[PDB]
Amino acid sequence: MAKLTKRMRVIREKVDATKQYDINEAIALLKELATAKFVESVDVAVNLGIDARKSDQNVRGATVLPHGTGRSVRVAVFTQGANAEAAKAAGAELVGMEDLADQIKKGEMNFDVVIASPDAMRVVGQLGQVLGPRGLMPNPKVGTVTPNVAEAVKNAKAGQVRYRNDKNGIIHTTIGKVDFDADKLKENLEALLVALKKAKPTQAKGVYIKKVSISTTMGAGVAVDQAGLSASVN
Amino acid sequence: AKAPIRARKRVRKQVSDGVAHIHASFNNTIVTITDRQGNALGWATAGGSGFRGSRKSTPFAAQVAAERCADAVKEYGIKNLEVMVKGPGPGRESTIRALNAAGFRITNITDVTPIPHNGCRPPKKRRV
RNA sequence: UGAGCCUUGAUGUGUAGGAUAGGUGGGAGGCUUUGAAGUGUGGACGCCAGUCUGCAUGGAGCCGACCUUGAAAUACCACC
Repeated sequence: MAKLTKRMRVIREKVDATKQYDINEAIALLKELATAKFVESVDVAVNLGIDARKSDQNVRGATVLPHGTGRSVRVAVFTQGANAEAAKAAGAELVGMEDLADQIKKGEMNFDVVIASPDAMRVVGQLGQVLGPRGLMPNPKVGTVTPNVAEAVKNAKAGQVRYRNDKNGIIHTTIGKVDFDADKLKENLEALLVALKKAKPTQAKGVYIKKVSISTTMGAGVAVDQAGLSASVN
Repeated sequence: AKAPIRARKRVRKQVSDGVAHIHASFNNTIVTITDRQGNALGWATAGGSGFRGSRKSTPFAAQVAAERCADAVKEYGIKNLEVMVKGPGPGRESTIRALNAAGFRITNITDVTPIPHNGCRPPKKRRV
């Protein structure tokens, strides 16, 4: 559902409501509100019926989607304990902790996963920082980290996403490109809906999915009906 | 928004003007700043500054009552006073001197002791 | 006349900086009605140099990442 601000305005004469479409018309519309000259990466926004505010009671995990996401497969790893070179060789572009924090925040921002080991997470968020808290960074608190960095990067290069939420009903995850057909889009959504159900916390609802939307990079969002076996709009 | 200032940048009223009413009493001195309609905004005393009857009745105790009363109204954004005084006590100019020296601007000083046409029989101290 | 949950407008706490790193997660220079950029200036925010915001304004144009405040970043999306 589109938002207007001073900072990108090209979307206003390309979308015109905060409205929900079936997915077979939402992706048709998302191709108009695309604002970049290059074909953009597309995200879902997955809103949830979860009532957790404690990190351990929120959703946490990762998964691999059947189809691509337009993401680069440049992959970054925070580490000072785990196998750095085995991670780099598994297809990570960047490894470090003092100046990886700068490397991830330059060039192209299209990471599939920015990983930490729990060996490094101290200096990722708590006493030290490496991006500031934002989704792009591995979460200082929840399980989004492993000391098996060399596995985590090899999963990431498969087009794996990362999911968690904290005080608000948001998992954002990349799901396709804006050129997509609605079945490819629905099929990555159905892959992720399995993966939030398999990594579901006790404090989430029966009606686990509140709303789902689809959103392009420079461009706006619009909303979709789909959540399959968990939609509130059914 | 940044993180907030170390000492305030702002103040919630700015009515500019008021009257310091002093009751320089025979045993004490009481100072109260009031808005121009006479609704009192804050006050302080001689006696509350650690003094009994025997010391609270002095122009030095009164001098301090004026400073605590100047502080009492700081938030109402008054700075301009005129002054009214009553009672036999000596809290009548040392008070004003320390009132003006606590960041206010005095412009007039006027008496408001009520005087009779003979009146009623007076109170007695030392059986006088 | 008191309070909350939420949606939204305004607003963003980890401090400072020229200034405005709430979280979570993604991501990067873009037009056909409009303009941000940036200058000027009212508003807001605040640190006194600026940004956030609207208008004059550019409208084949433009803000990142370099640089910098800092333990750490900063086009710009979506969600709560």
